[PDB]
Amino acid sequence: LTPKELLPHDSGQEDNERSNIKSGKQLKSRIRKFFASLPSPKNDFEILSEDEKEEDAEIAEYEKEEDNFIEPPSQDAPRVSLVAVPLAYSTLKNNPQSAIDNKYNLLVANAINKEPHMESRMQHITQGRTSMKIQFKTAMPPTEVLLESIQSKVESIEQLQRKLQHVQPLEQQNNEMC
Amino acid sequence: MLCAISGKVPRRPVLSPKSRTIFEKSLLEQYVKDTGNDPITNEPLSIEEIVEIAQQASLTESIPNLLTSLQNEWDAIMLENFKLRSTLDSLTKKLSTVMYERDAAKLVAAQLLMEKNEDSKDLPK
Amino acid sequence: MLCAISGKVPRRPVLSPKSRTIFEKSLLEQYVKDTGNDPITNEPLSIEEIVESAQQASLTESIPNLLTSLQNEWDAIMLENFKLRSTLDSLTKKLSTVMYERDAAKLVAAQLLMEKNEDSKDLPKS
Amino acid sequence: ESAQQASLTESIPNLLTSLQNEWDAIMLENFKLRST
Amino acid sequence: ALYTEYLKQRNNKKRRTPDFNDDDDTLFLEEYRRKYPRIDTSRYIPNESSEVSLLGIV
Repeated sequence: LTPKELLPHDSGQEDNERSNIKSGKQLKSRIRKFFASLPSPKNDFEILSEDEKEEDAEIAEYEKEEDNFIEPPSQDAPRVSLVAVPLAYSTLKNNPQSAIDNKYNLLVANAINKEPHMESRMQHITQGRTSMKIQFKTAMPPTEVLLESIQSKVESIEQLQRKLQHVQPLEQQNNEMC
Repeated sequence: MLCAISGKVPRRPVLSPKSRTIFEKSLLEQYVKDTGNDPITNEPLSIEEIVEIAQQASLTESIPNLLTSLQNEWDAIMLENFKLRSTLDSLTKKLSTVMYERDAAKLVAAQLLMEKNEDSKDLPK
Repeated sequence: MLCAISGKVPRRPVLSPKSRTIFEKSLLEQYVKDTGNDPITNEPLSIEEIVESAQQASLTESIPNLLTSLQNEWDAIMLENFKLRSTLDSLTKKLSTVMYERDAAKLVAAQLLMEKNEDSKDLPKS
Repeated sequence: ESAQQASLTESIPNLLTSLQNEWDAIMLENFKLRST
Repeated sequence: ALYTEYLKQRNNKKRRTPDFNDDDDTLFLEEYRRKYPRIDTSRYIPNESSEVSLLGIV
């Protein structure tokens, strides 16, 4: 028994296994793909599900870290979450059609709320004022960096365009005299 | 009748062979020059794969009004494009709020089954 | 601007009427005196077939190029809608399955709060 | 059976200012040409 | 008629005119300004990528 550069490969593999369990069992939505902290909205939404809405609001404030972070004693989850997902899947052509009908009702509700809009008007002009601040300053930087280089060669373009209108006027009086 | 990229009535339509879809020659070429793929089924397709496949002229009305008509239609299309983008970002945002509460509820089910397991031990004693 | 045979800047351009391509006169004449052909497509072409009015023209600058410009504006904006429409059929398909598994799990949460409270109601009375 | 036109740095104007000048210059020239 | 009168048909300069805290039709106007700025930045981004080179070859 003589290990050499094996316990260092085993400690790295044990660290690579522990990092795979912590990244996977951290959060389901945060690890996959893509909010402001608001305790006043959790207090106003208490009056909904009325028990699970307060459980999901505290789970959103804990995973994001007027904001206080309290309990990361929530997510050793990875074996209890596998049994909960397999138990919930067992309780769950006809199901595929009822989901497509509800998705068309939600798409018709999303097209109705957008049609009625086109308080909220003051936020869109302020987003435009942020856009008119950002893009037009980026435009004036891209225009003046271009106009230091293009207006020199616009004069190389336009004055040679003026040579064509005199070469054409001398061509017609010469072809007339020919 | 409709190209399934822009929805225009195609004036030089081309059909893809990897997926059954009649596209427009100009729009499908710009997609293939970006990435060598089919926009619907994401299958590997090239420009030589395309097979180049009703024309009714609009007669609008009985010229300065046609200038402001074009001005209105580009004004409407810019808003009919903008409203369909903010709708996409908010339905993805409201899908994200459902994904947190789906994973938070299956953690609340873990403590509720523990209260049922603790109760089943007490009922047996 | 270039000659297709040599690659130089032609000082006497002549265009052939069998395969349209701008050839230099002294180069293409030697090609025709070699064999009576057009060097690109190998079709028959003679010296009189190669050729070097009143409406004055102006340079191609940013009516016709303005109409072809607005084609590029809209054909690009049409692809921008497809990036949106294809992403909408992915998020709404994922929303249909997420709202379904939310509707299927909340019936189990409603029964566990019943069963864990009924078992607390049963045990404390005993 | 390529030409390059460098679009201006200040390229709204293609709808408003460029398009009016194209149909002004078409209108005034042909009328002056009928006068010619 | 336009050349004989010497008068040009007016274009819409309403997009320059728009103002904050206005009605629902002007809310359409300010969102029109946002779509025009995103298009203008995209058009300016192509010119920057091309460089003078494109003005040089013409």
